[PDB]
Amino acid sequence: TFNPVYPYDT
Amino acid sequence: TFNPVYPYDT
Amino acid sequence: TFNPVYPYDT
Amino acid sequence: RNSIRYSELAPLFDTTRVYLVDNKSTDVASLNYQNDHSNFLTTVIQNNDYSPGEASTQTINLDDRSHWGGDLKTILHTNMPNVNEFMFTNKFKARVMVSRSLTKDKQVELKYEWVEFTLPEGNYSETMTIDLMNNAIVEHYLKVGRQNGVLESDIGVKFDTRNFRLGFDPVTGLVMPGVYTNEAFHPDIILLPGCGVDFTHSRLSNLLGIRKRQPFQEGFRITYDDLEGGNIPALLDVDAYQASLKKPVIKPLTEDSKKRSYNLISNDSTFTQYRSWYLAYNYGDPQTGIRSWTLLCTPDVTCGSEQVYWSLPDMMQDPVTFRSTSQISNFPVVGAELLPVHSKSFYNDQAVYSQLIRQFTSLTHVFNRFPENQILARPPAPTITTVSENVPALTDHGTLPLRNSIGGVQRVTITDARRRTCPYVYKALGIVSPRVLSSR
Amino acid sequence: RNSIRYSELAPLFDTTRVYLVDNKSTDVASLNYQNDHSNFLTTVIQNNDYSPGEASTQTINLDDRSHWGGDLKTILHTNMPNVNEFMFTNKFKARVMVSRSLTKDKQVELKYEWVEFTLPEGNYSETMTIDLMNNAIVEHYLKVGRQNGVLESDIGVKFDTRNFRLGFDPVTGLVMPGVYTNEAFHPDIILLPGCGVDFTHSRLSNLLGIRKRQPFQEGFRITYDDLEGGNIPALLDVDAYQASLKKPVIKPLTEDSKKRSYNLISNDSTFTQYRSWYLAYNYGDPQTGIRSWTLLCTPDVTCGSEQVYWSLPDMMQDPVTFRSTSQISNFPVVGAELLPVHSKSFYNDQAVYSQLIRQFTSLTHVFNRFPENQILARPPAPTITTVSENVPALTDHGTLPLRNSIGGVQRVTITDARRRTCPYVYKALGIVSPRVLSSR
Amino acid sequence: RNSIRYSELAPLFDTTRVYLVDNKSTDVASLNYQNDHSNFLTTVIQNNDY
Amino acid sequence: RNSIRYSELAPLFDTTRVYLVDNKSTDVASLNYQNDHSNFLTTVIQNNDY
Repeated sequence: TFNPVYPYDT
Repeated sequence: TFNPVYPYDT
Repeated sequence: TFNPVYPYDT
Repeated sequence: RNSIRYSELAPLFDTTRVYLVDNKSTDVASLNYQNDHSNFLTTVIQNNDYSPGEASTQTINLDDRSHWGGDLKTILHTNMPNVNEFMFTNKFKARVMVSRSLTKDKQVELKYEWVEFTLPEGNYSETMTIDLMNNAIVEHYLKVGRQNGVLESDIGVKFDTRNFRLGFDPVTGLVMPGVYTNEAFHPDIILLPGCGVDFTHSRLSNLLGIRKRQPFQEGFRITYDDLEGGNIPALLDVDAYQASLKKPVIKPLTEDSKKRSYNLISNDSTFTQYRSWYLAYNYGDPQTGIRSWTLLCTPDVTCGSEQVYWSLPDMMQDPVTFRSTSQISNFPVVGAELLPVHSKSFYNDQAVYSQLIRQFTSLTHVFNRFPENQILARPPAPTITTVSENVPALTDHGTLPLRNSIGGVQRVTITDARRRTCPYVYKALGIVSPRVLSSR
Repeated sequence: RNSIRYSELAPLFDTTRVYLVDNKSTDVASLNYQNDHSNFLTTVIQNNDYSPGEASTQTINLDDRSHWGGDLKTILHTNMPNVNEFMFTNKFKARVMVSRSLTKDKQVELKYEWVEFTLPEGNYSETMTIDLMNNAIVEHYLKVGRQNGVLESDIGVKFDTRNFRLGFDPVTGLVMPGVYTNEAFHPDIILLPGCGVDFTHSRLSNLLGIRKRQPFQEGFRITYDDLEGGNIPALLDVDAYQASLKKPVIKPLTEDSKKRSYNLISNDSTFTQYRSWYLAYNYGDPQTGIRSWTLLCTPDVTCGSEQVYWSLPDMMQDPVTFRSTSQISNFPVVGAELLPVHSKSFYNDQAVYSQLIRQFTSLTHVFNRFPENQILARPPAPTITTVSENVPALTDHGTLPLRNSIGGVQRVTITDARRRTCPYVYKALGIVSPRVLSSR
Repeated sequence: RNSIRYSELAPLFDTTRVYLVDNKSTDVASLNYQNDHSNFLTTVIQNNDY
Repeated sequence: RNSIRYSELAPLFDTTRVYLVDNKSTDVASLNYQNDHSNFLTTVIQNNDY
């Protein structure tokens, strides 16, 4: 339940 | 019979 | 034991 | 009749030159120290013997029988940053969502608050400045938003630069292309219900190119509520429509990859809850909308041509109505000049072909964190970026009256609009050439 | 009443022109020889007969009964290098690690020392100038560092240009992206414990765009110790975190390919021992940090608009307080003018898409020797490079008093701020137009 | 013959400078308000009191 | 004939008033210190700047 707020996929 | 007036193909 | 200090690989 | 005498040297006649300059090796050592190139002392003496200070005793005497005046040209050079604290371009208040909660059994409790984000001095270019702003909105969400409910889906306030309305079809009620046409037209600010931004204490407003049609009424607040008519329309469900070939069409894409909601007002409407300034301006009611009290203007990174005033308290007579004082922030003024900063313009068709490549170039999608959401996406870079650029200014003030007894040490002072030294001056110096004007 | 006589030629009245010029074929041969375009002699005669020198005997006489003056406009043209020895832009002191040793059974003995690196004159452009500096830090390590312990891992002092802190997450304590977002914002200098840089005798400081808020206090030393608050945060172990999907996260990448340590303060902290100026400025304590006594400014490659002073000892009267002498470095001054150098600005979105391609273009990674280490990497090229550019300057000084007897040979002299000829002058010449001012 | 007098201050002679400027903090507050940088009032006075 | 001039202010004529006073906030700070109301310095200037 932690949003890194970063699209690691792409 | 509706012209979207937009070439969706390409 | 000599460091050329240069990444020859790439 | 018109002499010009000094201690014990041959008298000179008709004119000559006294030089006001900071550099001098001697005086820097002694005199100024705790000063800077905007408030310093300097010896006008220029005679190799004599200890500065002891120089201060001597005086250049312009014949007493006549009222003298001197031409004053100066060389000013700064290097002030596009975005800095002193000029008021590193801060800006905006209202964002703080908490999203499940309350008292059935209520959805939304708590919004105003907060002032700051930017890291320097970072020129307009586009990038926008980005740094958007990023600051985020950086805050990262410290408060998420950890209090509020999803990304409902991030209030984002500065973009496109015309969410190009695709728009007057019948469909949707942006047929299924994508908000990714080209940059002008900066604008988008808001979600309940939030908004305030520039009351910031020149960044001028950077976005949005000004009040009535400037002097201190108070630049642009609420969501203000952006009446002109909520970003929604996207056609390009996939559904096509695959479906009735026709789905009415289907207005509700989310996106990684499923973020485009906050649509209702299960029916083609409009989203996202309101855009740029839209309200030219797409909303001209008589009551925002176009009524704000003006769409050319960007300009400098944030606003400001002027600086010179003063040579100990060498020129005090202009008409100024009174002589010793309060650095009230010295008489003898010359005004625009603060040395220009807007150089370039061409980067590489923009948005570059945002596309820039993202791989920069090892991170730091600014584009939401590469799917057609809104929260990273605004398109506009072709033609602007950049504040510092330039030496060889200005020229007119002949000004002089005192008939010029002190050995003169005090030079460059002030700004609000009357305060300006830290960003690297070089200031002037040349005065006295000459007769009439007699007593 | 107002004549102008010469040897034996018709008298002229009211005004005319005497020309100060270096080029003349005759005088160059004889007169100047061991001189240069900044300290030369020239005959004002301009009469085809008469051997120069014998010309020197003759004189232009401005009627004695009146005090004359002359307008003096000049044409100055240089071609001085961005980085050279005379202007103080080719050297700069910095303190680096000299030796890393295993001592007295258990002690780790670190020996640091100050050393002055020099640059190869010329090499314009700011970015590249940075690189040349970083390279000089290295070139030194190559001659002392390695062969005395000290690994690359612990190279002290490196000039970069990015915001090591964009990725940063207020909770994680790490730069989530696993990479210091590769975009250029402003030059800054990074330091390791114990080392630092000194510009006390260098204008390069001005090139980096870092100045003291109190200029006249000779002594620009910026220690590691000074860069309080604002040590480059560490990188998220992007690999671990992802593969692991508790969550690893807390894992702050300790090395990199070719295993170099990111000198983390302790097995716990998310911060590294690497301190960045740029961070301290806008991310550290504003009241006590570095932002307290240094100023973030626009770069400027010229390194600092400096002025040059003219002097025509044998033709103009000595201005107010100067005394006449024969010491070339004290001649009276008659005109001041900024030294002909501007900052042309360009756009290269090709930067960092180019560093990427530039590295293949240049058959060597000479500047990027450590293409893995997120720190020691090669700073991003900033969009908008600056380049000092020389430009002819058609300046114009005012009317200055003249001697009523102008010698056949006049001496022209352009000096600099510190009073010394300036080697970089290619063309200097002036036109004087005498005219009456009053009578005796 | 060619003075330049003001309220009660030493008389000035031959020339000087009066400045027309919008920025002034005082006047913006009072004077202009419903105006803009193309039609405004400004005090030429420049004397801190008053 | 009977002026009364000061630095750069309008000349005054026939008479006026110079005031000798200890109280002044500025001078007390700087000037007198080790003095007392029976042996003190005071600026006659009375001009807020300077």
